Amino acid sequence: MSLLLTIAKEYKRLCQDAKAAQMMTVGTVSNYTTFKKWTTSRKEKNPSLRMRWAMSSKFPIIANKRMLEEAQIPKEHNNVALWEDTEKRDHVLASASCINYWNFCGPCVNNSEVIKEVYKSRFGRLERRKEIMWKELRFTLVDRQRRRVDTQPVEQRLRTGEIKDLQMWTLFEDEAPLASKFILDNYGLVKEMRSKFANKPLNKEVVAHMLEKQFNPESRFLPVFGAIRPERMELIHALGGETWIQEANTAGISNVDQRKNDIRAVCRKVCLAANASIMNAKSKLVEYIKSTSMRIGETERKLEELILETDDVSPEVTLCKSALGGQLGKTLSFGPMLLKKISGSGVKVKDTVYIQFEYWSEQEEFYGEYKSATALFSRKERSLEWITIGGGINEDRKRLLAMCMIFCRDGDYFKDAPATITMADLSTKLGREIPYQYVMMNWIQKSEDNLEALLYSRGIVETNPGKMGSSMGIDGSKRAIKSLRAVTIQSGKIDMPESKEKIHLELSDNLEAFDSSGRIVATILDLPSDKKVTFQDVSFQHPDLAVLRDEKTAITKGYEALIKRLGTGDNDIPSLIAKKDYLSLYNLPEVKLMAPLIRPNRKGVYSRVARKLVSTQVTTGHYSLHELIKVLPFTYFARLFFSNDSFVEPGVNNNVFSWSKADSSKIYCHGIAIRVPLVVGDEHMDTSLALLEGFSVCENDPRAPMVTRQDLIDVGFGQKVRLFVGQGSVRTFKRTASQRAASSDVNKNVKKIK
Amino acid sequence: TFAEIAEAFLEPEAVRIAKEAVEEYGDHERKIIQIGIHFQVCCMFCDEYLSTNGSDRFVLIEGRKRGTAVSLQNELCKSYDLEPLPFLCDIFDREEKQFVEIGITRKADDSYFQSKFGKLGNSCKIFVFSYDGRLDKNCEGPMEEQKLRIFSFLATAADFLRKENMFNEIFLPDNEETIIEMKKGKTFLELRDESVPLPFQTYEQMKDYCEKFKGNPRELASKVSQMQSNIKLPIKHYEQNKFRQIRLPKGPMAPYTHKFLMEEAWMFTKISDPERSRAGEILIDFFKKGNLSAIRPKDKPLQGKYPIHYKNLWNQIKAAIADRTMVINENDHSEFLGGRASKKIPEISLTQDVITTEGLKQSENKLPEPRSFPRWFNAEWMWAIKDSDLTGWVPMAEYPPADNELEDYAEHLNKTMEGVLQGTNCAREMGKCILTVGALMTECRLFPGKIKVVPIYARSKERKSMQEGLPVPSEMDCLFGICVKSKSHDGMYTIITFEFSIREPNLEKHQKYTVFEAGHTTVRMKKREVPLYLYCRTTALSKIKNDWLSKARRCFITTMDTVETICLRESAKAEENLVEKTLNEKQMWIGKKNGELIAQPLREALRVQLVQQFYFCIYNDSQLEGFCNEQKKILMALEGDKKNKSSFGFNPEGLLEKIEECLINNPMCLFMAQRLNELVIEASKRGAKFFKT
Amino acid sequence: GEGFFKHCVMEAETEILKMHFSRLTEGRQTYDWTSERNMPAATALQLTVDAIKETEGPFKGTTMLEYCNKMIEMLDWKEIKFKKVKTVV
Amino acid sequence: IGAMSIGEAIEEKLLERAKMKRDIGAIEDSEYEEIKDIIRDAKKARLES
Amino acid sequence: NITGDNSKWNECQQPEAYLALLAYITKDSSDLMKDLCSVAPVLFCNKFVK
Repeated sequence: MSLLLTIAKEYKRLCQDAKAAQMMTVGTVSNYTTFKKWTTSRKEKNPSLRMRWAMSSKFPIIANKRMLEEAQIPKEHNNVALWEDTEKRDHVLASASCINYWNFCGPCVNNSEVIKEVYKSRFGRLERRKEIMWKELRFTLVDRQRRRVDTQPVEQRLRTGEIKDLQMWTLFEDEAPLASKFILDNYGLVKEMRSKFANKPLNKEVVAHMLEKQFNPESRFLPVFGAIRPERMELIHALGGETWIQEANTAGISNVDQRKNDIRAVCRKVCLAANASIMNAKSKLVEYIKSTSMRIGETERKLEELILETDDVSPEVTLCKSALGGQLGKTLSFGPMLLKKISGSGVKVKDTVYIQFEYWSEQEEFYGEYKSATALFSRKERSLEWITIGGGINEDRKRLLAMCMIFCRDGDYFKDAPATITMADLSTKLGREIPYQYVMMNWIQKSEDNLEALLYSRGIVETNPGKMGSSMGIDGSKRAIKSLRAVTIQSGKIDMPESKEKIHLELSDNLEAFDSSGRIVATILDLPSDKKVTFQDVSFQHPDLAVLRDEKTAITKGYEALIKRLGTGDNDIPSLIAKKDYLSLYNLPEVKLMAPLIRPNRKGVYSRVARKLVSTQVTTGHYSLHELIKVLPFTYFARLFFSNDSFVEPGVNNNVFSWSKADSSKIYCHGIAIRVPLVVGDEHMDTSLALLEGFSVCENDPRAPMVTRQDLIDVGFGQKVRLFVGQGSVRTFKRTASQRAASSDVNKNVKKIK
Repeated sequence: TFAEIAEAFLEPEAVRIAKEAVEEYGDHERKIIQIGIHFQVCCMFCDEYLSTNGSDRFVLIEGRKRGTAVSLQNELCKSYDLEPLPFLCDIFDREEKQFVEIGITRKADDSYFQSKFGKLGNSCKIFVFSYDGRLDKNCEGPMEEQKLRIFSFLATAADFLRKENMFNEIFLPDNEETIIEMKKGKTFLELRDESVPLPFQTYEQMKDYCEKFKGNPRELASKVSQMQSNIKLPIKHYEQNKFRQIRLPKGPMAPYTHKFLMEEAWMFTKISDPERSRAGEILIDFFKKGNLSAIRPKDKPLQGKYPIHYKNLWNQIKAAIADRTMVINENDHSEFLGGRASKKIPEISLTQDVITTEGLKQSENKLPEPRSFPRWFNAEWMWAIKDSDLTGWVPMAEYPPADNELEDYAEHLNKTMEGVLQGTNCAREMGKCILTVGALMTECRLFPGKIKVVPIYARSKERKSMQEGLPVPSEMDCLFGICVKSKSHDGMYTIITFEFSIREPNLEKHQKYTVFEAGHTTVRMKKREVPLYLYCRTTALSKIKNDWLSKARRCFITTMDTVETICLRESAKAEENLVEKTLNEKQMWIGKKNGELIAQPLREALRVQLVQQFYFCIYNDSQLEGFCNEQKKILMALEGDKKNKSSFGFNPEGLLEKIEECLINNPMCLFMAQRLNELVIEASKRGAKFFKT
Repeated sequence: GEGFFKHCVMEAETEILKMHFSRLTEGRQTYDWTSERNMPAATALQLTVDAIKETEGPFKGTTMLEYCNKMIEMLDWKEIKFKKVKTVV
Repeated sequence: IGAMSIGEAIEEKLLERAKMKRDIGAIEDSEYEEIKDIIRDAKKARLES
Repeated sequence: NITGDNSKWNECQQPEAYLALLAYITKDSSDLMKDLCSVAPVLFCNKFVK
């Protein structure tokens, strides 16, 4: 009680000091960030020495008085002094040993469960080590010197600006800005985190700092030995280095590593959807992106915020990103191959040669990344000048060689003409002529002798002495009896370059991205995988994949009408629940849309028990807000509710209706929908403050009472109210219809203007 | 990266219009974000709403090209016949049938509204929004929803602009977009207008020559002329292969720079009690009850510089020890520190004593006298190499729990290496260094500006593997001598060392030391008492030196890496556990005897490296630092010649001059030089790309 | 490239224009000219600014640009006031 | 962050917390008024500068 | 190959040149930051040493 007084009295004392008063008044609050920075704690000249000097004295350490006064005796067991009344700060000085005593004999119970899930980051990184096997040997290992690979991977990894929002929300409500983008979309993780942390007020500053690290993969530039899974990264040191090796590792990994790959396969299909119709590629893929909803192991998350903010850049993922405003440069994709550009420059030039063609005339040096095989190439004037291969497996080296020769594009490119004109020439996609590099590429991907053909197209020579280890056989061996020209293997791997860069530009109408004013990064279609397997994945809106039955679309859309259209204002569910009037709710016109799909036999018999439950829940503190939606539609007329021969029981989550626990979301077969502001469900206690918001900012004119956030629930609809926001600024809102058309509003006008 | 910023908070496609507009409409890279707001602000205001008819309620004009927007504003002159609004508005309503233009300002609304209102009057529906929620408008407001939605966007945008702290840049034309120039102070402009290098004096002309620069290939000729004038040395290694061997200074033999004596130093054994020894300061107090109290030197010393002072002090120490280990002196301290102060004179009054030159006024600074190569050092190394009877000195912690795969290897290697190196005399000296310098390091905090008696001790446990059940391996601490603290000058402490010894002193190396004849001490063995000498000296200890000499353990590690790496590099070739084999079988060249090159196994030639690293810790002078950091170049050139790489060095005389230059009075530094000579020699004998005199 | 410098500059402009002058406190020791001594950048800046405040009124720049503009404005200042310590017996 | 002075935010936040603690929590009314009094009495001394 | 170390690296280089180089780099970028680039060197072209 005085805790809040003494602070005010302190404020009084401080604003009386005119010097402090002015600096407190002038300028923004941001100034704090500066004012803190005008304090270094102490001199940092001799670190170890200073500490050895520090601990040498018996009573130097600063400590907390009040708590030790409250809980335990300040005096000692062996008659060596521990405590005094001597002092500038409120913290009184004490000996080092005391700390060890309270650890021993202090009275405390039941903290064990509270700890671990605070540092699930660290504790998990422990847990993972338990589950592995071991083996030991030696070798002159050739490690892969530079990979910018995620280390310390955790599920639901995200960017630094957004995680800060989470940090803010989960820390404390009182001083938090109403940040929409992250909260609306990624709510659910919000619930979980906020729930486990907000209830027990402990270590407020610390927890926040450790959560920042909890979702940050430390993507450092490190030397790896072929085990490229982000789990093995954490503990590479024990696993190896240049002369060490360990075994039985791949097994115990977190659920993330595969879940990324899944998203690649999602993006694959989402790109095929836009491939299917070449009326437009720009306006349609974006729809498939923003519509699609992902389900992570423990959270529902949008596809957009995964794609935009994923770490790993695959050929697909590049294309997925290109639709959105997501800058992820330094990546070059070509078919299955990955490339990086290190040297030189030159212009795109047109050259017709007998089998139009785009050729580059740069003295350019680039790095080749293929499965189990790395290499270094340099092209000059449309032909490979210098080449070296640092691969593992013989095949994959050959694949490298070929793939890079394609991109290289010699005169022998044209000479090989088995078929092509019959099939590979014209792609069967609304009569579209597919680009030429990719044509020969696909011609080589076709069969086994097609690889042999161009492999033989290069100059072949019996290599010299001084090139036996270096020479490359046609079959991929190091024998050097016969070998390819302008090429040498290296006994060991090749290092990968890295650049801290961001580049982004719009995409062309055929899934091409002329980023950095050219460069052909997009590769159109990497892999023609004609497959449709999914697990726990959501899709929506004329998706061109038939998962929607007539009877199920009727039910689902019938529900969606009700769920979605409600809560904006008066004569919608929220006001009706707030009034305690449940008749208007029965007579709702969106229920009349749902009426004719119920089984006629028991229509009244259902409506009976439906009208019962809804009425019994009218009393506050007992109603389940999810159930009401499930139960409502049958109430219109005068356990198993057959809606066109399919049942919907109260509770008992099923195919038609999934009542999810502890988070606002609900599944209808292979589909998901939810509403955010109209929530006061008894299970949503922790985020009753967060969830209730479908408000928006108007004007500051009225004399609206300064209500606390918890008081915001009571003020009804059309009510202009005043509130403290974030770290300072105070604004005014009302109960308003949900923010709408963030992207489209612009996009359509932008389309109209041309 | 403005795009980066804009596209992060704004809508992806909305930025493109800004980016495009900025190329033609204006020419300022930052402003994309300013207009980026304005544009988006409009679109939301005019799209969702449609008129009662099939046509839309509003039509957008701003985002279109400025040139197109003109001709689109000229339509209104055809449609409604109102005066050519010389100013191009943003939007046209069809339900309200009027001109609409939107403004967005940071400050209190009036400030900006009055401007735009001044521009067009009541002619258009002018709506001016503030990010904070402040509102200003013409007569009527937009519809209740779009207000709500626009302000919500603006408010959130604002917070994003405050998080990145972009504020005074964002203001609107009449206010601050005009004043974007860098402030031009006449002082600065002058300073600049005479800071230029060229014959050109004004900046503008230098600017012009810079901006309009196109450099032709005359730099070839400039570079050849530069080359002729250069006469740059195109050097070869076969020609200068001699390197004139290595130059070495001539004069008096270098002295014992180390703060403590090693080889000759003498021990006094004491079986330690955990509760008596814990103090470490009381160690001596419990020693004195033994024989120590008996020893007293004569007034007449061998090879002494200041006998009577040290002799007195000894008695003051001994006298102190009985009562309490602190010297009760106010005046003797000040002398003993001095053995001095220099009284100061103000410049102001000195002017008269320059005019009248008295006290003989002058200015001089002094240099250190060069010394010659030491002989003893070899013997010191040879003694520091061999195993002492006492087992282990440096307190090493326990070993951790281990997994079979790596921990076994590490734990094993460590246990063996420690096991070898703990027995050595080298380790002894490390131990005493650590324990004593540690003891002083405490005393500096405990009693500053005070005179304290600190012992020179080391802790060791004797190990007995006679295969019998003995009482125990003997647990103890032994003493080397007594030390005296004197706090002076923060800065460097002055220290006074008194060590016991059983060996006859040598004037050539102990020149700094002052020796006494102390008495006689008993030494014995069975399968005789020798005279005792007391060595005394004074030295300077920097806090830094205290710190780095107290952590002497480090030397182990630098050895370890170096040792281990060899075994791994070896074993890794054969893909087998060759650590244990390599350690015992791999032969390292250690020394020379009877003119023949000798080598030992890596487990015993380890000791060498450890000694070397310990000496590197002890004998570290700025001389040595330079010595090594120019020495590397010799080694690289050497290994160049080894693997027949046909090296070269541009000014070897100049290198050897820098090597010579850093060789002053540092026993180690010199030793290493003289050894590098013999290296160069024996190397030249193996493979000839060097000289022998 | 051909816009190599243009681009590299753009990035710089961007990073700097953003920057709060407080970030200037991060770094090595620098010369405080108030007391004419070497200091940890933070404190030196504190004094630097505080002196400006006491001379000509509190600084409201909150940015590197306006800081620099003030810096250049101080050269033409014929007079400047300091926080200087003088002990009297 | 936000377009406010440090003191202005401090005052209003203290009022908000005082209200929060008074309305539902365990603190007296006359004490809340005593807090308000301290706040306003601080605002004077803040204004004078 | 050659290992190259340089002596008196800092004593050789001159802010006078850097001014010109900065003026060459800032040629096209902006007349609002060019003047903010050219300022840094002149303080070293006119520097005082304690």
